[PDB]
Amino acid sequence: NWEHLLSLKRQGDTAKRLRIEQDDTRLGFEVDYDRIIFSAPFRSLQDKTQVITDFVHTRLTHSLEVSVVGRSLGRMVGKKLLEKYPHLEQVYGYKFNDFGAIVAAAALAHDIGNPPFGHSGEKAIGEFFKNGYGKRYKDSLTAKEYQDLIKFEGNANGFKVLSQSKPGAQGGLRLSYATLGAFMKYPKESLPHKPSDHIADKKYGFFQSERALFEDVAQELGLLKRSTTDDVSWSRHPLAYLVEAADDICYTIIDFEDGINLGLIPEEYALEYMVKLVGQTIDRNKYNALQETSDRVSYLRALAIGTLINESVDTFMKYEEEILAGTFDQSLIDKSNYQAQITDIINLSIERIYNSREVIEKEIAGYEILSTLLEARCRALDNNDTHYNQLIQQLLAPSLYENLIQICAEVSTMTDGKALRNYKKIKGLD
Amino acid sequence: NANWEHLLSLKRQGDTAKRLRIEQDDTRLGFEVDYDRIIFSAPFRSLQDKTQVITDFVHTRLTHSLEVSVVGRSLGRMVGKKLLEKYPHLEQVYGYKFNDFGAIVAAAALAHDIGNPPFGHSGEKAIGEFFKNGYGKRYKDSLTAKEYQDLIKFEGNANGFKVLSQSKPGAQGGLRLSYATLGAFMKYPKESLPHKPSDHIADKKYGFFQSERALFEDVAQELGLLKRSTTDDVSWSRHPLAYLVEAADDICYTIIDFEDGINLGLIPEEYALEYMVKLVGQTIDRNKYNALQETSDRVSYLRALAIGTLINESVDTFMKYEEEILAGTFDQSLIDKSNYQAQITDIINLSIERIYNSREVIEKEIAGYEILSTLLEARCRALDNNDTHYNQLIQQLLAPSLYENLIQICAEVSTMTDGKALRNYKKIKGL
Ligand SMILES: [Mn+2]
Ligand SMILES: [Mn+2]
Repeated sequence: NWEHLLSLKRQGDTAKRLRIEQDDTRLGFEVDYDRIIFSAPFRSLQDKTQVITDFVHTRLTHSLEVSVVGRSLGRMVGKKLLEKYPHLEQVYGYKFNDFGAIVAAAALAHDIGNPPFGHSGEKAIGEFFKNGYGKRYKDSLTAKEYQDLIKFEGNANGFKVLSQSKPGAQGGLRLSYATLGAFMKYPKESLPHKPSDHIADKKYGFFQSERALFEDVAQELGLLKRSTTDDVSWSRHPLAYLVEAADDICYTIIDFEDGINLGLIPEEYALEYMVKLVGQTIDRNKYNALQETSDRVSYLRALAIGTLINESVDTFMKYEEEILAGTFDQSLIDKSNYQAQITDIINLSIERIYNSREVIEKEIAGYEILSTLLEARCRALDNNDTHYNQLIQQLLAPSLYENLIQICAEVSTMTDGKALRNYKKIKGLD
Repeated sequence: NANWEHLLSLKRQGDTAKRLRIEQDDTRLGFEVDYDRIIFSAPFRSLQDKTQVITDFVHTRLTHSLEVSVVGRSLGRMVGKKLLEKYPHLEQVYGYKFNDFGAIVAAAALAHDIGNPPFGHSGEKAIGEFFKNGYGKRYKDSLTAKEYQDLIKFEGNANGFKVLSQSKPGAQGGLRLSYATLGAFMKYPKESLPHKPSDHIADKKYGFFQSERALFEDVAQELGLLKRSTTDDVSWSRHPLAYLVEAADDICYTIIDFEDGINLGLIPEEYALEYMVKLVGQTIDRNKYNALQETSDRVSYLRALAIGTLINESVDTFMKYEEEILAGTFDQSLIDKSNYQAQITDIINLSIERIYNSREVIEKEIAGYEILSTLLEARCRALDNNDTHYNQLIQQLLAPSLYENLIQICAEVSTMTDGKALRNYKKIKGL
């Protein structure tokens, strides 16, 4: 039921929270958004770079733009869901802005747990425990606990960041269970690894240390079981599809916009790649009167995102029943009529942005930086008596699995600067 | 009308007797020795640390000068062989050989950038701006109209001529290049005034400072260059070989600026074949081109071919208008008559839009104005009050007739490496 998928429950609650009795000015889904804005992990995205270190393409702005596109998807789908299921409003008190707030909040947080240097940074963490120093702990861990480490996922670390208990602060940000369900693109544990080619099975979404929490979330939401073994898996909260579409749309279109502004993509290619996405709404005469490259391409970007938002709303509603029953197999953007153009855009970005010498140089440097910090923390964990390892603990961080996963969580959330600075000190270089 | 027997003079400054070509040792031929004198000279060596517009560390003025001198040697060899067919007595009676023309063009071309200030034509303009509106405006009423014009329109070509010929104690005549080489060096045989008397390319700039006028008068008289004016404002018709030095330079900066910009990313690689297909298609091996897997290899194949095409045509243009050049009645450059002027123009235009107006280049030239002004001001203030403790410090640091002093300060600031210039500038400024 959509009634259960829209849970306002917060972790530790002993009583049901009913939608009809909420204060409109203090609606739990919108409180969630505010809690994220003011959280220290979201603020740290100011000093985190998406791919190009130009200092004006942060992960903060990306997260903001994804949440704006999310609220728009949530509002429009919300309005149509309330027309399809009128009891949801007339009896339970839901409003279309509710679905915008849930999608907006989970999208705002989607990037929050990811390590620096993108996918290279996840792979360096994993390689540290698969083949580097962290190999030694394998025999002291369960198969799923070790799999958390060798296949470290920033999505799962995001879930940990949002919900981690600390003294005086149990339950992290304590977001609504609907918001956490809309956050979880991959509602499975680290094993079994990729049991199918379903998008929800391409990674996993929570570490073992958050397993008990997501169990409580999935039971409250009423997510459909995808496993009846001790390897737990569930079908995605419907709104998670909208969070994913917001991110899909922004990375595809805005990465391209960035590449052109940066010079990595010749501006001559702008209209060729965008014409199908914008061709019926573009005011060509206004496009030609624009005098700056950055204005022409942001005009194209707004047209394309508009096109892809309207279509994604319509794809969600064409497949809503399948999504509610956990039988939908793809992403919304996979069903797009512009799939081929989207793929050409993404491939051009891989060729001209992600495989440029500057980006490659950053990732190679990232591997050493993270590998160094992980070894410094893990040796300090093994022999915490020596003077050097007392110092290492005071500089970076003032059960074995709980310890190792916390070290990954902490190295992962370090800003680009502090990582490079602490790495520089450990290696002596300035 | 000029005579090829006098235009090929082996005279060096101060010579008391004539140098006949027949009497030369071919192992120590005057024109070839000119090339070595340049290679080994301090001003040429300093081009190692003098960057062009782009500072990739592998785009130097030494490489440009080298490649211009190579293309120049080819131009002069091929024209030289055709000139000896037309005028056989030059070999039968005077003993000239076609490699002589190759050597003259090659030595003049090699030296053509030797006197330019750093930072391009922006460097020249920073110096002029200094004397036109900066601290150096104060000298206007103590200089002649033409001494002041030398300064406010300071010209790297004219500074070049000074570098090659400047007398010093124990070194009369500078490098003492052959007069034929000095004649081919001089793309603009005129004084600083009058400014742009005509639209001829030879009238666009000027070629020698007042301090060097008497010197070029000697060169022009010996070569027998044709007097283009006798109004007390001296100018001559260009030595014919000067058109080839110019053509070699024109060819290289047109094609190799394009290549460089493609390699640096500033010009999409697609434009390479698009602007160059007319210039290469009669000579390109398509099979070879489509096998080359690296962009740098493809565009340098195209560049080698485009340059070959333009050398061959430039030789033809010279030989066609040879009699008009000898009469001083040829009004254009060799490249202005090329049948690829449409293609050359589009190349030059794209290079300007994507390279010369790129943000990196604009930035380097703006900082150059500040670096050159600061050095010129420290030098001129030290000249004006040599008595203060500071100006005596400045004198020990930067340099251990009023017009001669000012032009020498200009020559010295202009010939500084980018390293010494920036380091000395930073020192003056406390950085
Ligand atoms: Mn994202
Ligand atoms: Mn040149």
